[PDB]
Amino acid sequence: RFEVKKWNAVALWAWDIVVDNCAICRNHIMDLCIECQANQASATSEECTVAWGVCNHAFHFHCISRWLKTRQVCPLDNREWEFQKY
Amino acid sequence: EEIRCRKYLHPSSYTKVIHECQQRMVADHLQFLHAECHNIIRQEKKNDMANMYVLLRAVSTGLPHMIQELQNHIHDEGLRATSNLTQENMPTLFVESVLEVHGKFVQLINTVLNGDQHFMSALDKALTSVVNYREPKSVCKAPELLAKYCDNLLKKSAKGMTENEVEDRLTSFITVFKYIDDKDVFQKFYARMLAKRLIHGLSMSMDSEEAMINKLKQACGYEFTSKLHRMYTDMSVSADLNNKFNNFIKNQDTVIDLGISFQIYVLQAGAWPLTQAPSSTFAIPQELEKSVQMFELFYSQHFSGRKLTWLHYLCTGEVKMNYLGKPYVAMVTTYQMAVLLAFNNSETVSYKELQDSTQMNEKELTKTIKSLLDVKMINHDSEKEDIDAESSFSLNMNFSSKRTKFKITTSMQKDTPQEMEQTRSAVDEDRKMYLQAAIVRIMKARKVLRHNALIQEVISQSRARFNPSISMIKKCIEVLIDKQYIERSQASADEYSYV
Amino acid sequence: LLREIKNDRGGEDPNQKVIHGVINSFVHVEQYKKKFPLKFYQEIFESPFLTETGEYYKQEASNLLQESNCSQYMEKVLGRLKDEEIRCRKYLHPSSYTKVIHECQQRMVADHLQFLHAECHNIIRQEKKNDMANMYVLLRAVSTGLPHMIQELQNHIHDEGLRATSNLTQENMPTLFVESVLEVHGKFVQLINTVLNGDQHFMSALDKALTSVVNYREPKSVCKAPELLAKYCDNLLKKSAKGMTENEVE
Ligand SMILES: [Zn+2]
Ligand SMILES: [Zn+2]
Ligand SMILES: [Zn+2]
Repeated sequence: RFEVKKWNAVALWAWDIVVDNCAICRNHIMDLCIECQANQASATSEECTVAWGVCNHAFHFHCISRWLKTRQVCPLDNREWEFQKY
Repeated sequence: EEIRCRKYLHPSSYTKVIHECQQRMVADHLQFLHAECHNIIRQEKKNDMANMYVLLRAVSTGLPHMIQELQNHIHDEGLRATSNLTQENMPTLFVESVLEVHGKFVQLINTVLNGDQHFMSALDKALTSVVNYREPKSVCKAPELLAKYCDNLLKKSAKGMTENEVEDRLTSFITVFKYIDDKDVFQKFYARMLAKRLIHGLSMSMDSEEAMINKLKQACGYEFTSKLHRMYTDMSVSADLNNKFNNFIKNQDTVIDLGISFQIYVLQAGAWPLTQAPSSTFAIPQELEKSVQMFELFYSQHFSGRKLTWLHYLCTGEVKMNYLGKPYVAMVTTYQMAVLLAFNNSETVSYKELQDSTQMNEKELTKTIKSLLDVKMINHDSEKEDIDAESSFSLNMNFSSKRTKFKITTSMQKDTPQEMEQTRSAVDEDRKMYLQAAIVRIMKARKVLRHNALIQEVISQSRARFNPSISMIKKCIEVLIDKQYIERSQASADEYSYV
Repeated sequence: LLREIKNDRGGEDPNQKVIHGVINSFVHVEQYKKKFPLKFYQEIFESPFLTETGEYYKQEASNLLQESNCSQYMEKVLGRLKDEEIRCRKYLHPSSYTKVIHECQQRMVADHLQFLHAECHNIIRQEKKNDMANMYVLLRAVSTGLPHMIQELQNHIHDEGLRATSNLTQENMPTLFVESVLEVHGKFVQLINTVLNGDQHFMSALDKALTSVVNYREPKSVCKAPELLAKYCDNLLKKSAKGMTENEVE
């Protein structure tokens, strides 16, 4: 019986930023965040506010706040995240 | 004469006396010294040449002829030391042959020729054509030769030269690289050789590659090694990436079963020379299917907006061939790894049985069995052992080699001329890309130039990159005509204008 | 007459010598008129021609988007717009060269700015140099086509220079910071000069975008660039034995 153990693997990474799309939540920024995509009745469908920053990238407020728990760096550009608007 | 002049004349007359002295003994006899000036360099009479050099230094028109005579002789000396190079150890010989010529001539110019800059510049001009020994109606192999020479020393070797030995060897290698006139050709070739030294781990040491890259950056600026430095950065951080993903498995609610822990080598597609040349829709195994999705799901957690392109033609691994008297371990590429799952599924297998298994192209499918029939791991049960539409075979149990570990190595670390010609064409494509940039920018300055002035300065501007062909440049105007960017003048094709 | 032009646009070739003489006849009659020699040419032929080609290229543009994406729709538009540089040059009086070309753009690029600008963003972020030139010439003639690609290129450079000047190693921070911005400037000046004709309106976008990445102040801190460039000038003008010849320094 043949059994595979090692899988020495290479995968190229690139950029896939489609326009007006939540980069973390992998959907439109105007829609609900992936945390709010499930159990939509629990959410009020408003707290997914379009965040902004000096990096000039738009996400829902649940994205970066969840992201800030892991690292304090913007995902698209490897610099520290800020809030500039609402 | 000066000692005579010191004890008699005023100090203000010291220069005029000895200048008119040289005006009547080495300026009148300038042609007489020029007679054996060719002979005195060919014979390389050291002390005689210096006395000739000292007198010719004072002559306002006595040195440049001597500069040319040394330049031709160094050109004559350099060609002789590179013609008789053997075909076997050519990359080691060619670099050392230039260094032997360059080393003694630097030793010649610095010691007995008083280290004159023009004589040093004469060596730079003469040796530049020597190292670029382009045979007529052919291509210069020097960028590939320096690529091979750097790759030969950078691989781990059975001889195993010491770590400190490479650094002094590489320092002299930069001096040869300073005269190559085809730095872009070396860049693409070295990038591919850096790849085969990085994915397969076939490198002398990690810091040796960093030292080698940094020395290149000290020689051709930063934009020349930016892609290579990005390759080194990704290959170095990839150790932390696999540990970071291993934390993600422990960070999951449920345990996930898979093969060994991943050793993924995520590389930046923008700068790496790897390209999705094959278009085969190679399916991953069902055993391996959930393994990919877990890493893909993880990659969206710790990165964002990435959308990996899963390279497969450089993906390798192992498999346990549990059919023999004792367990065997073999390093296997993933193209030949997936077709082995057919053997575990059913010993009887045809060519069309693999069509609905891997969904790969017929050339890569042929290469998998071609890498299996020569190693006698499998046995082609058909009467004819060549390729055919049926291709009925099974597992050759006769393989009982004493080695407990053996790779299934394909033609990696070899240089097939098909992709090298593509890479050479890709270099020429990069040559065309930069040539158009200089042409419009030159037109962006004055908007009216003649053909000769436009041609000449692009050679000067791109001298540090390559030697652009005039026909190659003339194509770039035609493309900008087609793209309505440049406009030659109707009154004279010599002049050019703006669209 | 338009039926032999519509058929000419359909692939076949009628007698262009017959066609050109007939169209030139519409203006040669008024050669004795003192004022408006093309008045009969316009009110009888040009206005029906512009209306007919208005309803055909609007029909043709809508016929192309059904089975073609933006990467190949723009290729066919220059294919039609190159034929129009040839078609009217041998079928019409030369005074109507611009208006037929201008109206042709009004049905293929000017009426599909919503589709082009939607796909304008994805061209820049994937650096398709071959297909970016096709988008530039289409949007050059439209009075409002250029000022959207300017924003996309600026927001791409500002998103790219920040990538190259991020997570710098403290070992050689000044040299890494200066050479990162230089190559982002070096690459995109090459990209603008080659693909986007070296247009002046794009250099201002690149200049403004590089102003943001250099003056990208850290949170609750001050911009490190004016100090870093001072340390870069020190790192090469100093008496150092790490090569750095006089020609190299200058
Ligand atoms: Zn989101
Ligand atoms: Zn939400
Ligand atoms: Zn950002």
